[PDB]
Amino acid sequence: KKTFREWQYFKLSITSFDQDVDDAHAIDQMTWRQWLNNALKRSYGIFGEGVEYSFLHVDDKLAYIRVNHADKDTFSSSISTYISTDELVGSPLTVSILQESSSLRLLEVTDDDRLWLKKVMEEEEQDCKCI
Amino acid sequence: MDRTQTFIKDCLFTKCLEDPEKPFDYQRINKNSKIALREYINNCKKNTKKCLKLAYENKITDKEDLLHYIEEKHPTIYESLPQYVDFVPMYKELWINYIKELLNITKNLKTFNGSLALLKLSMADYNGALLRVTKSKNKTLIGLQGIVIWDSQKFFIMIVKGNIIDEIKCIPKKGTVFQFEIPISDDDDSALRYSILGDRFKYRSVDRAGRKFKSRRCDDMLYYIQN
Amino acid sequence: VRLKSRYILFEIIFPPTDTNVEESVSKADILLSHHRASPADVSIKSILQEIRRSLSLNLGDYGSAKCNSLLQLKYFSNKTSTGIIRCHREDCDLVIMALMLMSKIGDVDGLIVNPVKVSGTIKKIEQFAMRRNSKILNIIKCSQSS
Amino acid sequence: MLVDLNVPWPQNSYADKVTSQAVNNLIKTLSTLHMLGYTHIAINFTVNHSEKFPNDVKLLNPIDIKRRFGELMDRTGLKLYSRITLIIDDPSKGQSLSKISQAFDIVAALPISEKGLTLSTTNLDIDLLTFQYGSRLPTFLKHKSICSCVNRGVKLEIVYGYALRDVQARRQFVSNVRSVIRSSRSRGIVIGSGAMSPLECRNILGVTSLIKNLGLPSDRCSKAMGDLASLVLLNGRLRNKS
Amino acid sequence: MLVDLNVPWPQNSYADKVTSQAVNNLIKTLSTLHMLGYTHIAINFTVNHSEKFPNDVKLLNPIDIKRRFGELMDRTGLKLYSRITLIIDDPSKGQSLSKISQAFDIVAALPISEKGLTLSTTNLDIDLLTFQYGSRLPTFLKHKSICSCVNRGVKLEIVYGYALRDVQARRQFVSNVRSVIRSSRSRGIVIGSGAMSPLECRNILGVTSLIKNLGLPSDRCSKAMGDLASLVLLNGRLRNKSHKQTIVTGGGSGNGDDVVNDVQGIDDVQTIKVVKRSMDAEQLGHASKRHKP
RNA sequence: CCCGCUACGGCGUGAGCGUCAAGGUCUGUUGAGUGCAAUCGUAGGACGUCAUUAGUGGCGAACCCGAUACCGAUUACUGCUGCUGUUCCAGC
Repeated sequence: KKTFREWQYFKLSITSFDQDVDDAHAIDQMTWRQWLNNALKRSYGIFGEGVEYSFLHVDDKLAYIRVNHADKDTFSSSISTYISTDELVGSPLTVSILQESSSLRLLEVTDDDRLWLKKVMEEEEQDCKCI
Repeated sequence: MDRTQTFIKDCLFTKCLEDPEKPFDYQRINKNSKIALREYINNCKKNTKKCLKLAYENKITDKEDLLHYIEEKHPTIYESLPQYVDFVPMYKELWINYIKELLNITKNLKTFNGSLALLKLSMADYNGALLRVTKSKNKTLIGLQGIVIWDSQKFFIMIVKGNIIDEIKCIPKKGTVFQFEIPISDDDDSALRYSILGDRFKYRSVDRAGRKFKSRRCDDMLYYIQN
Repeated sequence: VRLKSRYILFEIIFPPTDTNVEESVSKADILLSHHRASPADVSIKSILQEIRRSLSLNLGDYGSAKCNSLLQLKYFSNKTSTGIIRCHREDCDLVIMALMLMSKIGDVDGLIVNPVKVSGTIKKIEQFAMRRNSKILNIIKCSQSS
Repeated sequence: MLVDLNVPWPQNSYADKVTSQAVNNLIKTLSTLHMLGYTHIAINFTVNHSEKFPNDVKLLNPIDIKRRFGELMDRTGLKLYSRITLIIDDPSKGQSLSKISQAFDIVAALPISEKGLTLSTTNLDIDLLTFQYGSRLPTFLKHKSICSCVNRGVKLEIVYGYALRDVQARRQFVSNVRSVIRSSRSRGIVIGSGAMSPLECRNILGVTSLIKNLGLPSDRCSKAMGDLASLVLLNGRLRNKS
Repeated sequence: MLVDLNVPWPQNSYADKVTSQAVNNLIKTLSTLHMLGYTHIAINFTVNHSEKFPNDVKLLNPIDIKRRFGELMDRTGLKLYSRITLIIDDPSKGQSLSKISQAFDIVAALPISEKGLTLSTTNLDIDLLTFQYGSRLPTFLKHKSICSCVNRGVKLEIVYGYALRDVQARRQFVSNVRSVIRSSRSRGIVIGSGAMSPLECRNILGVTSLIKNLGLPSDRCSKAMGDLASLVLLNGRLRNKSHKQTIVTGGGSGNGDDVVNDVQGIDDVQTIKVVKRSMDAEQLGHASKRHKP
């Protein structure tokens, strides 16, 4: 008579100073995955690299990352641990984790991608409730 | 047959039998000055309550008409009433001039020394001071100004006026912050404002003349950060 | 609250990697063939330096940071190849999984590590180890008498 | 008492003859399984779905538990069961289950395809589902295909012997196993040792710690390894006998 | 409200002179801590015990809150405190706490040895105990000693920015912090960011996750930044400006003036605070019966 | 000390008793009993409190861990209950 936690969202915002770098460099989608694998490879080993995370609603130095519940802090301690260095950017960057929620309800802009992600989640929640 | 015997271990033994059971005229007043002071501060509160009752019977909101009404119709009741209009100049001028003499507050302010001044305030008595409850654990104690008639150990005694209220006001010191203004002789240019905390000192003024105050754990001061 | 640490008993077992020579099928004979001997360059500091390198390359840095707070080898002797590792009660899972992934020593390869007994005190682990070795002597004596 | 049900047979095709070294290596690794202390051993054999099944009765199983392992069954004090994993990708050259289930005991499958997972959950009365933990994940695991299959009775299997093969394969192993754990709802997880050499066998204390740190609780892991393993053994045994 | 009370100053000895690049770097990292969000910053400065302390009054502090940070404050809207961590190892001849304490706001210590750690908790009037997380713990932290020190006052301080320096230092950092949390009984834990650059700054929810992964709970972490952080500020702030938590020169207004919050409205020349005539004994009664304010 | 051999004190067995000595032992240890110091992990259901955008989510705390047992006193914290004192607000 309960609800099993599927995963948890994580709201990241790459705070980048030295405004010349913020205007010149533009992080593409593969750089996100490479830097997150490098961050999980520096402070953690193989098991910390094998944390399941996918990319959702990527904006200009803005990311939503879904990570399973039983390793939530295992993600969120490492993101505030590793510092970016020697990966196509001359200066290191800082990371601000803005908010965490396990109930799908966040309000960023009035954009329409969030409603599509909510419909994709409800199509799985109906299969969880029925089957 | 369980280990937890309720009736046996307490009600039926001889050691815990004492525990509750599991089925269950002028000379006599001033003999001591403290007890006479207690009788005076009780009589002032009783006379203030009688003054509030006679003020509702008067149905006049003005206090200057109320005092003359009590003088006309209630002579014995008027005899123990305080006089705040008399109380302000007989206390404030002496207190301000004593602090201007003691802390060496003169026209030359650029030779001041703060640490010795705070040590003198730790050595000076607060009997006769105007003091204001600025922060407190209770939300109703704040906003009260009053002049000291007596210093207690852990409470504080002031007097304040309302529209018609002239009650002796006792305020706890454990968890309150007090402040007092020290004026300078120039008009509207500069003045000082100092603060004390009544929870920090919890002794008599007799002990306060001798005690050298030391550090405390100061964990219960979260209210001063909270409000 | 005191130092609630957990001790872990481990034993080094050498599997008989030899496909060209035939094998005998018995209980105490295969106990003899697995519990043979430890090699020459095996000490406390060598096993600690190997397990810290396995902790680094397998579990990482912050996992090694949580593990290496009270990570010591309290008792070990190369004549019997049994060792006792002190650890925290929370990271006992991490220490046992690090003992599992021990692949090879830098000098001698071809070996497995068996974590056998875990408890919060070393005095009961020694008492269980003496009884387990007594059972090993019983099996050896039963196969030796007949 | 423990059940280890994923030991491979060193042969892939019926045309290849098993050498004398492979049989001795299998005796070595099964003696290594009994050395740490196990009770049940169910050795596995791999076939492809594109392979043409033989039309025989007493020749479907090139394992021969009775003539080779029948001596070690009496000497060592254990027993063997025969099982088949099915490497199925496409629905072609197949749909035969009434003959392969009678000879062997436990019927498993290896889907690597998106439609293969659907045809495995739909029209295969099998015991266990195995995924390739060595190679990459096929498309994406969902709750829709797993919850309809676990509630039927088919269990999901994790191979802790495939982790001790390479260094690079360990990352894909953890990524597959944690996906199986988050999709499985921590109920139908049976684990087995896929060791080909005696240098890759571990004991219950390390493997329980492995599956505990990968994401399965200690109640579900030990409860699975006893009850669900010995229940699917009797499932295969009653599909044989009844 | 959030307090970050271990920002280091780029100087170790009084003979060295700070260049303008480090000052601009500190301005940029204060703008960084103002950008995402924080409330209080107490910048730290390090001296040794065997150094030669200067016999000055207005030259003990190379902090200069008034001339440069007073200009940064108007565009920032925050405040800075100056504090000293005492690197004491042996009971040498150097003892000048009566000037170094009264010059600065918060007094801390950095012990290395056995007896120094005892005499710091016993006799030395400090506010916080910082340990060298970069190096090894000296011998052992006992329960009843640290517990009695927390009951006396002084709490322990964890520097999560020191793990962001090197790779090898993280293991020694966690091995120190777990022992500190175990032996401190989770009472006296104040956390701070020892970053020398804005490139090592974090948000509240990441530091909370770090404290989660170290071993201390989450509600107790935010309570340590709300309750425990701002009280040990007030301890040193009342000890050094006022008497020994007895009589304060700080104006108690409604919600704007405080000893912690109103630093600029107090004349930091000697003690005083110039306040206009807000208290009139002539015609002011109860607060709810007034009409002029 | 009783039995058999031998006879100057002697010898062999009773799974016998009494005295004396020995840092040889004391899990001879307790409806918990460790002593390089165990007192666990997870899942489901029942109850209580608090916050909700559809109905669920979080929490069951803090102090402290004995070392043979018991009782009385003191000290650290939460909740309930009675009394006392203070402040604020009115019914006439």
